[PDB]
Amino acid sequence: RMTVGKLIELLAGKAGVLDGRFHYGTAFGGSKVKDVCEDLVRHGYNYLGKDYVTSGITGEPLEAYIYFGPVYYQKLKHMVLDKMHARARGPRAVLTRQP
Amino acid sequence: DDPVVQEIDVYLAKSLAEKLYLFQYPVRPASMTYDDIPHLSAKIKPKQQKVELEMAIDTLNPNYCRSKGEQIALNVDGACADETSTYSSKLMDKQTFCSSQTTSNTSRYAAALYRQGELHLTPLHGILQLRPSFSYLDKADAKHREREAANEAGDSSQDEAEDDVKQITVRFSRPESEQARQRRVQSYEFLQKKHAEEPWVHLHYYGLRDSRSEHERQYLLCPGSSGVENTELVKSPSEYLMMLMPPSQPSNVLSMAQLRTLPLADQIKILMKNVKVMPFANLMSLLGPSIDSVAVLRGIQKVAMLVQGNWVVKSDILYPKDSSSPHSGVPAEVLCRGRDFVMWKFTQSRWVVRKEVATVTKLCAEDVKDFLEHMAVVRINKGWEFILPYDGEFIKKHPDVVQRQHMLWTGIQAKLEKVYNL
Amino acid sequence: MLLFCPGCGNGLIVEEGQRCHRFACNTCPYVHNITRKVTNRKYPKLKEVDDVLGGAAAWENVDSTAESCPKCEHPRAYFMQLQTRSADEPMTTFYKCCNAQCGHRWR
Amino acid sequence: ETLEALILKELSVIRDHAGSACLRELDKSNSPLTMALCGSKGSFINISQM
Amino acid sequence: ENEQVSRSQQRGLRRVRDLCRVLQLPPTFEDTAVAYYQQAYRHSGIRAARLQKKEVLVGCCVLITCRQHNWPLTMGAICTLLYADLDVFSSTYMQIVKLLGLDVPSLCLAELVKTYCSSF
Amino acid sequence: ADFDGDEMNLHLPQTEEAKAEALVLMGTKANLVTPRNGEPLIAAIQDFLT
Amino acid sequence: LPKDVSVAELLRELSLTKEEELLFLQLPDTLPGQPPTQDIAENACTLADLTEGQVGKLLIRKSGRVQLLLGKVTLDVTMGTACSFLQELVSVGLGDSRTGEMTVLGHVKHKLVCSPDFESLLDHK
Amino acid sequence: INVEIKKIMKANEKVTSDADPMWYLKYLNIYVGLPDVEESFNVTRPVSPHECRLRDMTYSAPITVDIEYTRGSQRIIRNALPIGRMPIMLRSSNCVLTGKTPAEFAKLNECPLDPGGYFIVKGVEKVILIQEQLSKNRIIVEADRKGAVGASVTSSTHEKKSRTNMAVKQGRFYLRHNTLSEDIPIVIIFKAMGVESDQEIVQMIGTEEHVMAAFGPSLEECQKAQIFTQMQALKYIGNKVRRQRMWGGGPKKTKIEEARELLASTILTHVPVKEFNFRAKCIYTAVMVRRVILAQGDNKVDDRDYYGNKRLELAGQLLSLLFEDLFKKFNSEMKKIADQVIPKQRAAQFDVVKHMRQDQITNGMVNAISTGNWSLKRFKMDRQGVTQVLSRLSYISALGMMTRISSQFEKTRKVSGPRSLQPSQWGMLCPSDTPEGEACGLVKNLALMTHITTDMEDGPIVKLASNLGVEDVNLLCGEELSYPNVFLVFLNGNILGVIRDHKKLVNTFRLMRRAGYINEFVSISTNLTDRCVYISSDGGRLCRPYIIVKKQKPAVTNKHMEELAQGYRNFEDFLHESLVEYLDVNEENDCNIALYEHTINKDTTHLEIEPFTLLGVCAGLIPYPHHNQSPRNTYQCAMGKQAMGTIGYNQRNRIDTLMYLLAYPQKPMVKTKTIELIEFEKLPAGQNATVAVMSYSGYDIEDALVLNKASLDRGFGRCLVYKNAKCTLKRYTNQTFDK
Amino acid sequence: TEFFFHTMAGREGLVDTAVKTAETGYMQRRLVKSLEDLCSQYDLTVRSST
Amino acid sequence: PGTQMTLKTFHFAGVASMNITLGVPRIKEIINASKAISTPIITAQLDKDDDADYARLVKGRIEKTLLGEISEYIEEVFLPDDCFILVKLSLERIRLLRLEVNAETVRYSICTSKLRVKPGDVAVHGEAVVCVTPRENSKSSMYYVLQFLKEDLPKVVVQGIPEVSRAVIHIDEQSGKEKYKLLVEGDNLRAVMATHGVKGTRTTSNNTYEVEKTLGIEAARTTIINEIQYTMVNHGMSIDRRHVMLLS
Ligand SMILES: [Mg+2]
Ligand SMILES: [Zn+2]
Ligand SMILES: [Zn+2]
Repeated sequence: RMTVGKLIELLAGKAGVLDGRFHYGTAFGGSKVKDVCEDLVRHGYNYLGKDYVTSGITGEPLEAYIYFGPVYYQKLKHMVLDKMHARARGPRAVLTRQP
Repeated sequence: DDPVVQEIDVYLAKSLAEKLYLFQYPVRPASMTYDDIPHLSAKIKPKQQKVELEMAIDTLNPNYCRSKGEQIALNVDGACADETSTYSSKLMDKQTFCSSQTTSNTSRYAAALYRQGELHLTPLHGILQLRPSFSYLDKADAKHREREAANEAGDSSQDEAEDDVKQITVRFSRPESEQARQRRVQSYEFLQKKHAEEPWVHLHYYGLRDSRSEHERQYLLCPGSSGVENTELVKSPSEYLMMLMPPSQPSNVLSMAQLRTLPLADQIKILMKNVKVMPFANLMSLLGPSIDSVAVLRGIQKVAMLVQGNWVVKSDILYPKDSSSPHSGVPAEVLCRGRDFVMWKFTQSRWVVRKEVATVTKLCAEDVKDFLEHMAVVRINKGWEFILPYDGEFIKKHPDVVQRQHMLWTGIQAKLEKVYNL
Repeated sequence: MLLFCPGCGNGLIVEEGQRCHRFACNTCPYVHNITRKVTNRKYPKLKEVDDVLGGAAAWENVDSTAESCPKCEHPRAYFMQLQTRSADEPMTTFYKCCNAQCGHRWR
Repeated sequence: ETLEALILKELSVIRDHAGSACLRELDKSNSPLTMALCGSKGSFINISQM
Repeated sequence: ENEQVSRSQQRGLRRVRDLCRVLQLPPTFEDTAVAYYQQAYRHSGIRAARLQKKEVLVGCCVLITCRQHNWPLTMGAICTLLYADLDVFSSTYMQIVKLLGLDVPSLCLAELVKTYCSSF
Repeated sequence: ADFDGDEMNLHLPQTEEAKAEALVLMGTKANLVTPRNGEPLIAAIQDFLT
Repeated sequence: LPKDVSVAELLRELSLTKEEELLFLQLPDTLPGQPPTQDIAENACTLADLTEGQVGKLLIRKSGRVQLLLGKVTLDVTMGTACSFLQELVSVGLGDSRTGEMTVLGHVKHKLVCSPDFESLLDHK
Repeated sequence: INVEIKKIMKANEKVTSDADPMWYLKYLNIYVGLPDVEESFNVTRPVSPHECRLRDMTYSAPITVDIEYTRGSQRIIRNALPIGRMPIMLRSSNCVLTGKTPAEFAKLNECPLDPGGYFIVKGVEKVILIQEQLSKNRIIVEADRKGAVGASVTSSTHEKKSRTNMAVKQGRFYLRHNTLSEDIPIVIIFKAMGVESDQEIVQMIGTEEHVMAAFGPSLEECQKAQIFTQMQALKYIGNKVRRQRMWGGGPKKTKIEEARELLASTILTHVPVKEFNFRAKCIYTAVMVRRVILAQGDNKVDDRDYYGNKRLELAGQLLSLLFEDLFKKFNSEMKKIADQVIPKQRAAQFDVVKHMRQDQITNGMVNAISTGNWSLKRFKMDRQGVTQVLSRLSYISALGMMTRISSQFEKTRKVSGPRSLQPSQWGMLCPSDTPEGEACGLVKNLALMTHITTDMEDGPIVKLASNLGVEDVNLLCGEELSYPNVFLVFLNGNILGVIRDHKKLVNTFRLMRRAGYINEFVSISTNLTDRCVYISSDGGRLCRPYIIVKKQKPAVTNKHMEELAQGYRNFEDFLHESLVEYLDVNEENDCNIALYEHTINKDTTHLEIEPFTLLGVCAGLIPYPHHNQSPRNTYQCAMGKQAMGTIGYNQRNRIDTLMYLLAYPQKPMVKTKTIELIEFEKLPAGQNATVAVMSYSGYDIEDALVLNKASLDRGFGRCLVYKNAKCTLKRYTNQTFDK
Repeated sequence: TEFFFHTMAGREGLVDTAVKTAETGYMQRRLVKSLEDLCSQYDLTVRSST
Repeated sequence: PGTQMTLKTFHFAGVASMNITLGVPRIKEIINASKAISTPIITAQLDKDDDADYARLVKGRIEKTLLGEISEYIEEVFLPDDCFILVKLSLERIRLLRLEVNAETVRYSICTSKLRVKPGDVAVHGEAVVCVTPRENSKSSMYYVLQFLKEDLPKVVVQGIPEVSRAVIHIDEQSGKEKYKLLVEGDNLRAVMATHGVKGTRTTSNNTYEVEKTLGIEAARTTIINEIQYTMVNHGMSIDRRHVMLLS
């Protein structure tokens, strides 16, 4: 899905929550990758988002670094609680005796 | 590009203004003319100009078919009736040219007679387009119809006396509706009858080769001197542009064009209402050099106060007595008191902290922020600094204004200390 | 060629006369006899093309050169990339490896 | 049409050469490159386009 | 039924409809008024009458309709929209309330004041 | 399917014969290949190939 | 025939030969002047309202620039639609109520058009 | 409600009946007033829109009218009479919400950030979508279903709309119209239109050899018959005219005069004829046939999806047409009631005041707004789905739905032509924002910075054009149309005349428009292929602001922007000082635009204001959208139109059938300037969570995501669902009620 | 401009798939309604319904 | 496969031309078994497949050639004795395209369903000169019929099959030998296989109805199977031959 914009947004949000700023994601503009990389290298984090991560289950570090970051997640109205529907015998239609 | 050559003088003539008509043949090229064609009749009406020409064409020429001419002549007219005949002889001799009106207002079109160094303009009374009409075919069809009617009547050898008594029933005086009456008026038959009601005027034609043509050709000139300054045609370019293009008839809705068409007392008022921080130097340029400085000063002293050499709009001007706070809903009196306290703090010291004024005025944070954002900018590590620097030259040039402003600020500070208990 | 009469501006046709064919009008007796040859060419378009195609030089108007095909693993190639799929998010490949006339065609 | 085809060929040649250069300069253990090699999702074309 | 509706009965019901519509009344008032009209038209002495009688009957029916649901409306404002005089209107009103004997609530003074003061 | 909110149906037969026919003919282990060309469809997928 | 230009037109009309020629020109509906005692409302100042005498000067500048000064403004004069059919100028002189003398003034070959120079007027004010 | 309704009233100012003359009904003046509620007995009262939402009733204002009439031949006048109720759109001129402070909004239980723009009927919020339709009074040349290149003219006036078609089925041009039984040759129509010489017709068509070769078959077919005069052509046309089945005879012969009247007004309605003079119509149809001949060669077929030929009809014009139809119906009903009552009722006098059916217009408007079906029998306009229920899923959803545009096709056939994305949508419509499904390509959204023009007067435009050397069309023959240097100037499809040196004319017109004496919304365009100068001033056109660039430097400098920021000037001052001007699609087709300063070259006329203005409202929420795939942006807009979150400040007092709220909403960390412009940060529709991009446990195979139990326990993702349950206790016809 | 062209291509693909879904559904329904009467008999001969 | 169908383009089968309907529309046209289909393709194999001269010769033999396409100018010449139409043939283009057409063949092409043009009307004077004299038919026709003649004469067939619209010469890049085939956009397979110089034993086509009526129900079934399999393979998806066998 070539969603590099998601990675850029993640990096910008991480830099922002590090320096207490709101980086802009304006179309054909906004904050560049160099500025957030400099912010990361200043605050002491990695300049690429990938950090040293230890596995929670085994307790041993992972072989590859993991990409953490604050992203804007939004929940939709499509919930399983309103979509779950089971059908017993139940009623039928008057014209044709079908559910 | 200098107008070096050909300074042609443009003269005007009114000798043939109402007697000049522009005729053109869209079907006849400019190469062939109607000079050799013997003109027969020219029926034209003064009102509702529609000229009709009758041209004579020869028959003995090899380009004319005598058989077809005899046939069409026998078709259009009767055998030997000749009481109302479109052609005197048994040949198609006359050709009808009908005119159509180009435009109504022909005053903007004029004929330009060009001579050696002078150009004479003559207005046109009307312009018509001439086209070869086909009217003999309609008369031939009408005669064919009447011949068919005669044949239907004489289908028998001898017709007995018919009882063709016209039934006595006159058309009733039915009240016609307005819509039907307007349709009758706008009908083509009504307009054609109205145009036909005007009697035709027969005029004698005279060709270009005639001496009368050369005699009347000199009438397009005007007797006058070479260089004469016209009394009229002296309007300025602005007046010309106005007459050729006649007119049809947040608080900063008014634009600069609508701003300049207002008294200065309201112009400076809305300027201080929209900006709230205005130097006198740039205000002189915005108002214009045509306005004296004393009037601008006496006006701005009523709607603004002086702080560190800069003019700040009064609190009651931005917040009317009937309005309220859009952020908190408090009455405008407390807002005016807080704004006056902020201005007094600015007069005392250039730097003001939002916490001190918020604690003194007991106002909300958003109100204090909206107050400080008008005349101050956020300067880190020290709070707020005035948006504009100190204006010393205006104070030196107008000491009495500063003295009166300080005299007013004394009472303002007294009232503020009485209210807030400073 | 379309000719018009000076008398009424109507269309002129050709008609056999008592001594010579002539241009005549269907409305007025105006006629014009023919003296010498009067021609009117059209010069239609000639099929100057030869319709030759299929040459290997003109066929190899492609980008992919010196790649690794999954069939014979040889440099020569002829790739086609398609993006007209919404159900299948990835793109679509069509490789044509042909130097010894193998005719490889797959997805 | 010949001009259009030649321009398309040149642009696609630029694209393929840039993609080859990117694949050559990319180091191993790269997650997009590994996914393109294993064929789970994506391809070399997507990597070159990105 | 609804097919044995004379042209005069149709005119009367349409008059009821336009009278309750010009007053900007809800459709419930229209339903109640047409029901009262159809109920009062069942008498032989009522159906055999003049146009003035049918019109004043429509007026009295819409008057009773507005009197039912606490809607104050003076008889003058109704007679203003009728092509008749108020004396015969009152006589027919008394006759029909003596013949039918329907519920006639009393005109409330507070609601009448509320309706009358706003007209200024 | 792609697990992006798509709804799915589930039918329960009410006859032993229907249940047996479903288990035998429509068994998951017995329909590992499509009848179009014999290529297997139930196999490894993303996050399993990598 | 190639398309001519007004400057070369006047040049061949006067410098090349001294023969006269009848021309037809379109003028703006409103002229830069006031109708003198013509009972007016900023209406169109037609040519009939004006009197005889000199009313303007035709200027021919370098590089083919041709203008017409009619007081304080200068209009631009260009060539109109090149007519190819027969356009003749005649005068229908109704000397009598039932008798009139039609005089063939001549033939019209070219058509000129005069338009106000809005650019100069806007640059002025 | 302020201009068009007065014109509608003036069009029907006087209404009278044929029977009992000297009787008339004359409308003097009308007013719309302020919104009120009829809850009180015969008493009005100010009502807030929130109260109308709660009470499930409409939010309308009663119409007052003062008129004069005659009862017994006595002039009786009026001052204020109800005739109906107009639904009042929120935040309008008469709405109580306009010119209010946020505190006053809180006192009325209304959110200040609410965009408004929707009507309230029976408690539900309806939004009238922006209709999109092909521009009228314009020749359209297109390929026929059989492959022939034909033309069509949809001549639409304020009363009639007629589609005249052209046929080249047999090498000759026929004209097809609904009022004609069979298509007739164009040469016969020319002969019937006044011009009878074939040479003049050919000159009007053109002087090119191929043009004459193509038009030859038509002249031959015309010469086949003996039609040589206008009377014979009119007779033939009348013989080919359908039987209208009208009660009554014809004007003179019922065979020729009917054809003359059809040629006068019925055929080419938009082309005006002063007094039965078809010369302008002759030149118009000659230019049309010339365009058809030119298209018969090179396949330069015009495309319908070109938005330069599109028009956007808002709710204003729809409501105007509906009010006009309702007023005409009311006047007809009044005339019929008068003709039925006044002749033979009694000696007493009848008056129309007793029949002021106010429920007619009110019920018509309410039904048309609620059901969404628009039925105009005076124009045969049967539309559906014009009004839709406003989606209250989130603030972004409503803000996006307030700027929606529907297509005219309405899913009649999967043509896939208009469903595609055309370059004409640049800077006017959001490319990425579109509904996912069968409505893709037929429902669109407006850009962030856009504006729709209004109807002009066309008086000063015609005056300036006539003063700028435009010769009269009747003053010259059609042969000058064949010249390559002569260009045609029009006005909203109406042929205005001819001109030479079109560059000078265009430059002078643009300079005069920038001067301020001509409305900036008037557009001018040039087509060198057709050699036509179009002057468009009708409403419904799309225009975009642009910074004027002259001599490789923009007209706007840093000092102008500083004065704007300080408040010395506004956007209107930039419009007046010839610094920023509006450009139409047809106008920008001939102009050169630069995206940035470094892209500015010598041949540049305007500079783009901001590139990110290309996206609409929903697409603005996408952080760094130029780094993602376009289907991803489309799906993101579709999901953001359904994302849950806060709706407004009055969401607690609001009672809707379904509402979704977020427990702990948070403003985005990576926010676009569009977010700050729409104040979305004040009403967020999501949260900010620490996300890990990695595979874990095999439960995130395809688009799936694994949540943290402790995070969900501490309030992350918690949501609230509010449903409405309503019940009614109504009193029936009988004197009984529900208990 | 590149973003506009990419959106053009995306919308083209979307409308193409949208038409393809309905067309394929219709043709599939027709083909299955046509070819439903065939069955594999025990004598290794495919016979029709009659 | 209709679900996974792309409805792509640019698949010109290696000739960069000859747009052919492929995919779901092609499958629909095949299963409908209509007599007339869109863009009918006919493949013809030649004997001298290595020589381009014979290829262009048989192309001109099978391809319909109009008179206006070979005639350099047609002029209505009006002479004092009589007026007629003179057609000048471009012998250079005739010998360039290798069309076996002379003045006699052109004359024989005329007088074929053209308003009863008698053989005495058409005359030949030079090697590439044709004269057509108009004669009135007395049925709403006069001596002014030169317009209809000039309009309908360049659209007459003089060489080839009328059903044939466009024929192109495709080549194969086989390493062993480069052979030439003919791709004809016509709907007359019988005329194609019957023409001289074409190996009719290896001539295929796409129209199922024509192939049927020409070579039997078995050849029709084989052509249907081959066409369906080709159309399916060309778009990347594979179907077992037994399915299309059962369908056919
Ligand atoms: Mg899915
Ligand atoms: Zn003639
Ligand atoms: Zn290989």
